[PDB]
Amino acid sequence: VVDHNEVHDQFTGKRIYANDYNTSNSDEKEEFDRHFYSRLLHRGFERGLNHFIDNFNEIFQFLLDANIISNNKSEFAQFVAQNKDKLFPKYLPVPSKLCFVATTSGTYLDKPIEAAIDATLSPIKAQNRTMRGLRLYGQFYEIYAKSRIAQKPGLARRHMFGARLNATARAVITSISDPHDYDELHIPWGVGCQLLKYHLTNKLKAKFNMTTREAFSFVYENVLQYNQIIADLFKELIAEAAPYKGMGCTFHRNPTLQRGSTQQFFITKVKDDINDNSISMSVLCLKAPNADFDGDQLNLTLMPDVYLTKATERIAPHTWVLSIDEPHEISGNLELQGPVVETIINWAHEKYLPPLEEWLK
Amino acid sequence: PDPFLIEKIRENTPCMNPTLANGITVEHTMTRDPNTGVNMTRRYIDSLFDISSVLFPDGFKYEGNRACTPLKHFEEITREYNAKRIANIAPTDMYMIDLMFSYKGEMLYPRPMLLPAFKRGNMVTINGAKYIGSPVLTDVGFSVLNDSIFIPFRRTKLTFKQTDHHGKVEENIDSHLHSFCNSLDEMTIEELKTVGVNVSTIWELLYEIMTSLAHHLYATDIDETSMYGKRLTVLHYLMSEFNYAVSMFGYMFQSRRDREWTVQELNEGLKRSFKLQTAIKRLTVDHGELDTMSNPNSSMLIKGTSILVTQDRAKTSSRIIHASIAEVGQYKNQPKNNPDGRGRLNMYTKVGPTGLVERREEVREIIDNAQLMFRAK
Amino acid sequence: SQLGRREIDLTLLGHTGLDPWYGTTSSARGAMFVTHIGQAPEVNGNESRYFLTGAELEYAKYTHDVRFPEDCRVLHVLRKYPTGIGKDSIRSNPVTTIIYENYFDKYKTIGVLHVPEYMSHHQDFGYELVKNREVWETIAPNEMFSKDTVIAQSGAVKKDGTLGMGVNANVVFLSAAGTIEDGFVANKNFLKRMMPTSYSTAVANAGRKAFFLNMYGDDKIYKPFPDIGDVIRPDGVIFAIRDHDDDLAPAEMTPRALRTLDRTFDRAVIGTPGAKVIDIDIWRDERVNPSPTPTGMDAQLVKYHTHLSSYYRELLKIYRGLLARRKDDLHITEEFERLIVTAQMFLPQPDNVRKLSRFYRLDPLDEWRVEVTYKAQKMPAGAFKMTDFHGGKGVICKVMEDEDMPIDENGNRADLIIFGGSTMRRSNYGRIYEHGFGAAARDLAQRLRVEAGLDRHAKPTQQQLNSVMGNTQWVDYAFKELLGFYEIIAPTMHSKMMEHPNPAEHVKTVLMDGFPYIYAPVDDPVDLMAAVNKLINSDKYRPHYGKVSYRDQAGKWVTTKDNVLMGPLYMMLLEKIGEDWSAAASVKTQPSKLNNADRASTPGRETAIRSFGESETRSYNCTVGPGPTAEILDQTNNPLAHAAVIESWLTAEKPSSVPVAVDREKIPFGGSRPVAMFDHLLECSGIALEYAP
Amino acid sequence: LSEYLATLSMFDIAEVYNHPKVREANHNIEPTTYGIEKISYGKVKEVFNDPTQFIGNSIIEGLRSGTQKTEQLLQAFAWRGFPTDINSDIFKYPVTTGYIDGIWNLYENMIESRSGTKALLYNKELLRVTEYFNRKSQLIAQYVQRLHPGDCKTTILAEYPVTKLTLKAFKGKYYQKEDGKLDWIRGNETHLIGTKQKFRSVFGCNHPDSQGICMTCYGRLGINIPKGTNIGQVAAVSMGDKITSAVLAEAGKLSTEKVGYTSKTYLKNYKSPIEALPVFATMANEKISLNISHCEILIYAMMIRSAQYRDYRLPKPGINGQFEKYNRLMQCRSLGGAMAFEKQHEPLNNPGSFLNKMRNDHPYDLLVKGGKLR
Ligand SMILES: [Zn+2]
Repeated sequence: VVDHNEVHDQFTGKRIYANDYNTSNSDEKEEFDRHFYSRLLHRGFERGLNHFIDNFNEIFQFLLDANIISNNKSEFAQFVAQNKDKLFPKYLPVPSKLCFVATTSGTYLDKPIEAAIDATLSPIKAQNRTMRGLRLYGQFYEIYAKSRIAQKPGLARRHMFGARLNATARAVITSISDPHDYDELHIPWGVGCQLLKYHLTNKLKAKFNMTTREAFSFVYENVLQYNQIIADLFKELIAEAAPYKGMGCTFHRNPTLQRGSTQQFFITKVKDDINDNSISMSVLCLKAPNADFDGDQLNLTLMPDVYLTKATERIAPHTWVLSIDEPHEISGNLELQGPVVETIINWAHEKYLPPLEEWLK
Repeated sequence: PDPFLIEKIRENTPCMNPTLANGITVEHTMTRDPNTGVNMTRRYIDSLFDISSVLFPDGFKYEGNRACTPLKHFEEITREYNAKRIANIAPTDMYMIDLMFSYKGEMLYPRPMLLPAFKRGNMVTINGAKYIGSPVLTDVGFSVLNDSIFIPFRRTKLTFKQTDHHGKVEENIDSHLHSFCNSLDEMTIEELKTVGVNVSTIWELLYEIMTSLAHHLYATDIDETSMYGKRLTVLHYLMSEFNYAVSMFGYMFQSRRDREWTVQELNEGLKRSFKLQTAIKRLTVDHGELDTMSNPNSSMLIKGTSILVTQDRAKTSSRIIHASIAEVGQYKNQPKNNPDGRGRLNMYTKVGPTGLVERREEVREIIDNAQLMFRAK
Repeated sequence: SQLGRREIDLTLLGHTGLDPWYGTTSSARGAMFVTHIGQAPEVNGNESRYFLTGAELEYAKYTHDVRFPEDCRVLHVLRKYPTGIGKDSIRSNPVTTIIYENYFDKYKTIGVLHVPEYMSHHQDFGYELVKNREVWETIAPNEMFSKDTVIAQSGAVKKDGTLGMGVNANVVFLSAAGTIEDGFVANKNFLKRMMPTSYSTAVANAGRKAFFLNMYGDDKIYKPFPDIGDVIRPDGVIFAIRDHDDDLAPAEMTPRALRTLDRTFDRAVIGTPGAKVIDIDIWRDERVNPSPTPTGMDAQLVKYHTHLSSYYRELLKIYRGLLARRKDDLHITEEFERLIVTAQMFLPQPDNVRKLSRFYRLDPLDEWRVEVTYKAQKMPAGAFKMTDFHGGKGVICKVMEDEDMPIDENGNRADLIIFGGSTMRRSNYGRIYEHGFGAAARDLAQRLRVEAGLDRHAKPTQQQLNSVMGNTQWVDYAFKELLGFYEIIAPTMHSKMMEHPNPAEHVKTVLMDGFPYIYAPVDDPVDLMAAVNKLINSDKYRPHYGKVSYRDQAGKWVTTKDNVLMGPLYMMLLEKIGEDWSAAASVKTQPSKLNNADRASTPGRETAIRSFGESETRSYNCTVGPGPTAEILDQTNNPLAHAAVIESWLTAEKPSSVPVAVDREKIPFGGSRPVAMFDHLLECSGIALEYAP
Repeated sequence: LSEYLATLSMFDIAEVYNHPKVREANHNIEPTTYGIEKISYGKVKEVFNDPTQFIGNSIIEGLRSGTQKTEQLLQAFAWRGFPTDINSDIFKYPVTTGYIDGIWNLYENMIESRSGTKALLYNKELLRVTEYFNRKSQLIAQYVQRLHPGDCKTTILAEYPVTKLTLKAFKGKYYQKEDGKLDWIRGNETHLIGTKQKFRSVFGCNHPDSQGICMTCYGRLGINIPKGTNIGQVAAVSMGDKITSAVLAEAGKLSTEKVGYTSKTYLKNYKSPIEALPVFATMANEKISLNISHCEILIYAMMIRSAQYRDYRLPKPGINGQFEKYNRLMQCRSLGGAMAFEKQHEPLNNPGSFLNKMRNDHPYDLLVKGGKLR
């Protein structure tokens, strides 16, 4: 509950409080509409609209009658008597221009936008029109909180919980069958040339005498073309990380249910082949998410800071080693793959020595 | 390799059907007869318009169709409406025909219409995008669902569970009964009922449902899974938006009124009934038989002309194994949409005239040996 | 049991009959084999399969080609872009348009036929059309052609009736480290023979809103796009567009700035660096009385536009002459009428008629519309999918050199390393008989090559193949040996070629290519493991089951201990190669950083990827603390933090390992755009979401 | 190890195929389920387990090493038995041959082709409803958090009956034995199979944190959890991964049953939660392998003190044990967590949400207010 009289005397902006109070749509729809437009008891006290309306008392209520016929709530009277100031001031605010989006051959509008009827406007008829506009205000705000907030495509479940982050990438995955570490990522040339653009601009403005336009042209020119200077600057940018193996990054899976679907790795090597467009991942980390080489695209985010890289240490490839089911047991994600085990099977379980009877005889 | 080896392989090899490998849409659409140059779509339009000739008033007569010149096509496409000629530069196969009605002589204004102009291999470009038009497996006669029996008609799409289509209520049951007895006598549906239901009027059809088809609700003889005895229609679902306009034009002279007309109302009704894009506006949005071409190869037998859709896939249990799947369809071919292998076109099947699926003889013994081994429990 | 007898015809198998041993593999893998066909592009090196069935002869007769539909006679032969001598001497004629009159008909219908340089149905995958040299020389304005005489065949159709859907490769079955999660270790010399072709088309407009730029030339010429048959620059920018301004004329409308390209404040089109330009189509509105383009920039545009206008003018003049000759009796095909109305749409309208407003799917053009079509060859390096015509598919994960490949004691070099342990799990045993029996075949064909005076793994010349045939007893013994091998493998083929006229030609066609092509249909009276035991327990027809030397991950020549057999396998390439990647350090914002349009102005995608969903931020709220997980969303939803991270990247002496980018003393928390929007929308309702102890 | 590489060829197939004990199990076999699964499969399963028969063959040495499965080898080297239709209807006559000697009759191969038809029924409603189940479970499980190492030292020890089927669920759990202080089970006790043992659960111990627990009350599972990790979500995660793996008989019915038990009113409202834990344990552990330390958190997340005064908060002594519905828990507690679930507008127009009550704290509270510290 916010005091509506407190927000309309501390605005200190344009102070245009009269929107409908002054205009009368007399050759003003070309100017007042496009340049400007392009605590509501009816939300809570709306249990009386079955086939008859208990709000037929139009104007001058002077609400002190405790005639409450309702079985759902008994603390509604305490909610009223706690803060009695409800829809008392005369200054009701207007929604901003950002809430309504207006082009092309046909002017397209959205169906929850039904609040422009209040912008287009004997006392017994005007007093009925004010409560008609108040019921239209409530009918607009209820359907806008139901169709634009409560839906899964909406402001709450899509934009208020984060979407479309910067310094990110999305590509298919391969494996590293090499002597390496368990946390190493190999970013290709085309992904690394665009994910690290301002880093290359800083390195080209520091090591060379180039402007930012020539540096941007040198970055965008050599995306699909290999050259030694960009590769040497990539090796320098990898070598600049003194306490880490490289640049700290996070790596996600699109079905994210378990702990292993969100990990943190380190960029250690940029590939030289321009035709290879894939991020090469460790072998031992393939088991904790359900990630195979079946043409799936996986997401990656780049942590800029040292504090963010230290805070992302809670999700690590070593964090899902211990199982969350048994008290003293390492989970099955540590198990090696097929061809890794089969060579040790052919090596160790071979007829290599004579038995113990023949050995000491 | 050795040429004699390829010669002996070619000598001992069953040949595919040339009508189905090249595309049955090529055969059942735009196939000119040697007597006169008239496509099969124009023949379907000519066979559809004379059915509703008994609903026409006295003096009104539909008089064939003529092929339009491209000089007429360029003026009819780029027609000035709001002092602007909007020419749609896009590669689209179309061709334009006329209607040419008449009312006691003195023939009226011709109404041009567009037609999709299919090509070899079930391929057609519309609005820049390539598409493939596949035929639909349609049973001859009536369909037996899990609850009721369905019959196809030209204007009604009713089922059979006590349900039909829809002081002053005495004229509604009279106007319904007026059109119920004469408008439901389409000749092509009387040729479609050649499975044993030989009726003359709909009042005998409702009798023969009650005395002969009454056991088709709980103890039917339809196997519900056999693909034998089908029509394989590709033109009945392609012109579904034109037959609706034909039925709505035929509803004007019979259901509304039966009084004397003039040329000023007839020209207005012809301009309001048959527009330029009657069969074109809902081709790539609702028709499930038209799919997007995504074949990165040269052979058309893989995904081009080897696609079949069922009677339920055209609208945009029954999955029991049958021995007729290996004859007309392709088993061990399971995509995501039809995992049972029912929507597939096998080139080694016998298809006679008008898409009538007839059974073969060399594989009949193995199918009869495998069918009785299935359903025994 | 009756393991020998079988009754399944080719008529009952739709697409399953393209390979033998269909009953050995599983049902799901056998369906995935049919699913994989139809997603395969055409590589440059195509060849026939070694185990040819009776199905591939029928699939080669129904393809996409340029055939004559009926018996007809050619009337006129037209061609776009005439090649001669001079300044307008552009080479490599893409299409030819011929017009015929249908012979043997009561109504002489006129038809049209286009012969292009290529044919592509997929968006970025197509094949070239090689022309028949016999038919193309007989293209005359007075010539009668019969029905179904093919012009411009595809590359998969050979001289005889076969179909090349893949490449034969020497596959070795080893438990290498690179074969993890269906991984492939491919040879570098084998991937050069598996090279698909991509045909792409880029379209742009330049009128009153914006104009072209001067690339591909020096300061004495203007060329907004490469010519037909030219090479694209090492950077992929083709016909970059600069906006139209008046007061920036000494700054931007100078010959120095027309040559250089600004990556910002411009709109370029990025394609493939190494690619040849195939086709160019230019549309033009020429009815406007002010010319929006400045002088000296419209030479190469009208150089194509005049040729296209002359071609469409002759194309309309032919139809007008045929209409003036055959009045009220003209019959035309449904493809020719669309070509005539297209020619009328290209040609300008007279002054008594209103001008046209051309549109391309609710997108109007402004006085120029230039589209180019180019062709590139894609070399596989990584994330390429392959399939051996079975259920087992894989992704190339490591590319070694030719000298570091597994080689046995007979000089055979391997092309692919596949893990063998996945065969018993997915139950696709059809790859066992193809790898094995061919190993009994090529080692036979390398035996009869080395029994006489020849050199293995090398194609013999005519002077040696004509000198080997002087010994009739040796080729008779070789024919008896091949007949015994066919009696072991395929008794129906052996009974077919028991009566073979001139049997020295069979020995010549075996010793020419080094492999005997074995015919094996779907109805074979063959006990498979009995033939296996006959091939193993015999002195002749035995494959070389010896050791295999290779090179490991380190630098060392490693010889394996177990006997390893290497055999032929027919591989193919698949759809969804690695090209749909994205990388963006900064994305444009909404007037809240979502963009969805024709985004082809950057090499690779520049769109923001929604890596943080609701479950992702839930897991980042539970595992990572709720404090530092709000900063990742605040660095995106607030544009000031998005400017501050780039300022910290560009002002530090080290671009990596920066401690603090957005300090919360100058840009504090609470400036998120959807949070403030929701707070404002709830404040106009009259309530607020706060708390107090 | 680069010289010792495993391989597979035709010789490895012919080495195991030409064994007489395998060839004897494929001839003179009646087409009966007892004659195939017990008689024909037993004679080859007794020779696959012999360690002195196949020495050096890569397939048998990979079978004994746990790489290759024996269920996929009986369908290749022995008689394949009774593939099914789309529905669960078996056939009368089975296929005679296996996968080495392939299937080449039309009837048998047409039956075999229906075995791969059920591997494609992957409609998007199943992947939608399992994500809806995870979003319904985790959003209510995320209330309890931040366990602490140590001991809360309470003598309010609960008592539960231990059976044979739920003995794996009582693996890491502290109980009170006679003449002893504390002991953990670890899952090797054949005794205590029918008695009622007094345990130490989270229901009824006293920690100064209002939403945290101790290590001895949670059991020996807490040391496998990292320090900065929500213990609330991981219970629903450990349930949901096994539920999704059971999804990927009628596991959707099990998922809806767990929804109706945990996040609905289908359970009878008991007086104390010590009799609600073994019923949920014997309902869950009979089909889904789940430890009881997760079930204790999933039961404790629906516990509210003083339901007659609308004090929607988690009680620290669990002896109260007052349970209500799931939607009343989502709406009438922690509105910042209520904005993450469906029907966001119903907690807005409620008179109970406009008065300052002492309530819990959801982690989403920082994403709702933008990230303000207070
Ligand atoms: Zn405790």
